Amino acid sequence: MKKIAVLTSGGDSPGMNAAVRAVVRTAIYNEIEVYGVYHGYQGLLNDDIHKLELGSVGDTIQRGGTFLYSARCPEFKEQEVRKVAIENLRKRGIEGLVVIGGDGSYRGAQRISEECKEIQTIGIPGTIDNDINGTDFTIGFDTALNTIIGLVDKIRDTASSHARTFIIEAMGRDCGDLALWAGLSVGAETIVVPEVKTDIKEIADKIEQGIKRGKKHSIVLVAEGCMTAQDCQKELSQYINVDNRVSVLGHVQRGGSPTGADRVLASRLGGYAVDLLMQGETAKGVGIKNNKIVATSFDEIFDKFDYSLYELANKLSILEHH
Amino acid sequence: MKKIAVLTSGGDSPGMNAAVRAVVRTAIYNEIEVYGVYHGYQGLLNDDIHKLELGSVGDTIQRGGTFLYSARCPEFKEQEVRKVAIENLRKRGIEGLVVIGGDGSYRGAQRISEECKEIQTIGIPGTIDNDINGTDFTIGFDTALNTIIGLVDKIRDTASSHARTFIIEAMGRDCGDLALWAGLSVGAETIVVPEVKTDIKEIADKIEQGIKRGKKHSIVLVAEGCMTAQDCQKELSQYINVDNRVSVLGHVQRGGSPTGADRVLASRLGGYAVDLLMQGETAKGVGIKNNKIVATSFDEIFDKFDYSLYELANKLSILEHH
Ligand SMILES: O=P(O)(O)OC[C@H]1O[C@](O)(CO)[C@@H](O)[C@@H]1O
Ligand SMILES: O=P(O)(O)OC[C@H]1O[C@](O)(CO)[C@@H](O)[C@@H]1O
Repeated sequence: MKKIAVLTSGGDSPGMNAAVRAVVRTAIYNEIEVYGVYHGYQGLLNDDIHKLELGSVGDTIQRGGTFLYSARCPEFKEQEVRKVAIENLRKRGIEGLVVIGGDGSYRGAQRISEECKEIQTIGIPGTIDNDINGTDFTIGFDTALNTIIGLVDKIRDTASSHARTFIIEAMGRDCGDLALWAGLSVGAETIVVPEVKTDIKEIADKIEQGIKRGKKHSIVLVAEGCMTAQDCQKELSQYINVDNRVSVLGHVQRGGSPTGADRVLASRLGGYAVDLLMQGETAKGVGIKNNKIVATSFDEIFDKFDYSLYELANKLSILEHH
Repeated sequence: MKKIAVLTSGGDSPGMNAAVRAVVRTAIYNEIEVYGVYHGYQGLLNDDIHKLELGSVGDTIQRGGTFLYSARCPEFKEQEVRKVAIENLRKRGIEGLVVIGGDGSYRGAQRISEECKEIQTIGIPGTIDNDINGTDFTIGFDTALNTIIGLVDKIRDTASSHARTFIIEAMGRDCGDLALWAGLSVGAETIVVPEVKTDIKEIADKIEQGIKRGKKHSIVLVAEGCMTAQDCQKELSQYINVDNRVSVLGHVQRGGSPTGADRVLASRLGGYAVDLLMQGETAKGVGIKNNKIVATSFDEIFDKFDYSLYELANKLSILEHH
């Protein structure tokens, strides 16, 4: 294991730079040469592959985004395209590849380990959405959670001034974790998530009852994987007329300096990926499960919602009580 | 279990209000009357005990500090003093007491459960220092971690401009967790913690070697439980002369709006404390252990440092490499 490469694929998340930094610094500590692959899997195809030195990752732990960049590569599904990637790695004597990203990213890394005997691959879970198996939390979730909390805490100021209900759309793709964690954190009176049956009438009834009880406005926090905020607004309006606004938080949730949890998790996972490569392992995604750093085969990963936490959030809502 | 009381004791931490809110809202959800005790155990003695309603905890989840206040009560060590406290609870028909704070707080709650058959007690771990058993993380740690990261990220700007080394003192009482997590997070080149043998000469040697290698300045992050920053500075100066400054971060680390991790953990623990009281349990501190919500007897609590994480942080330091 003398030479490794690292790339970031899929949507960027805060903490991906800390993960790259830990792969780089851990590899160099162990006298392994490290190559950066730029623009994700597109980099493998275009041969945008460059040796990194210790200084290449200075001034990065605190930075959001990915300094390696990410670009989509749907053509990686063709075995002939993959052969070109493999040869661009093998031309340089690369023996291990670390991929930081989501499921897609892991599928490419699974193909590479299957199609090149001489390359081991390891995946590190990077996404704001918390939707990757093999880990309880993904790199970027904590940061995005705190981004949403900050934004909604601001919205709450204006909601309170005007007794204005807000219907706020959070990211998460098909996962409700961001909406659940953030909604509990901001005291959202209603949280709409794809993992729970949607009953707009019920939500309207709760809101109307609140008003009867002198709760004049509320926050509805809506996971995009369920519906759009604008759809929620339209559906509610069938049942009740309240003074409301829609907010779509958008790509702000993807950015920013990573929190401590993300910088530490990213660092732990990046160093462990390098350790796994040295130990001769392949085709595994790393993670933290029950507060332990673990590795899971891509098979088992491919082949989480905390209903108890959702129950709690509802108990804490004054609308559940009214 | 018809009537419960709640108090905050020991140093305040961000998230204590979210914990009080969850105890209040969970109790009222279960048709239990809740009483706030103000100024910690002093409140029990002065009978500063007032019924809370649902609205008493509005506008609190996001707020730092404790709205119940905290005040020291070393006289609680006298059994005659404790009898007055118990009677102020029993006069009102209180059957359960939730204490949010540290070890001290838990010692009082242990005495109360021993000395009053009719009162069950449960402790919730609230401290920035992460130094309470029965939990992997305390309420406030995540917030304080992110406070330190923000402060040191700023210091790093000025350090970089001037090639100035900073020796920064973090809180934590006798626990190095804050310094470790924050130090890894900011790329501190040296972290000084009470759990590891202190070798100032060694640290000086690493710094001097860095300079030889063109690393002109660094950050030393020092847990107060080891030594003061000013002591570290003085001891280093025996061995090397560098252009340096000392920063003591201080009580800023205690304040601020809690992060999502703290608001969610506080909420989970507050609701679980109420559940334990309903279930007939006593003399237990709650926590999260291996990502599961648990309860531990005060005995077992009274009767954690991640050396692997420390090892990683050192591997990531360019000074460890130079
Ligand atoms: O960056 P894009 O292509 O707009 O995709 C948006 C999606 O990406 C994510 O931000 C990250 O996977 C999702 O939360 C969101 O559904
Ligand atoms: O608030 P005080 O009495 O100055 O005590 C400071 C101590 O309290 C804590 O802030 C919280 O326990 C410690 O980190 C610190 O050593």
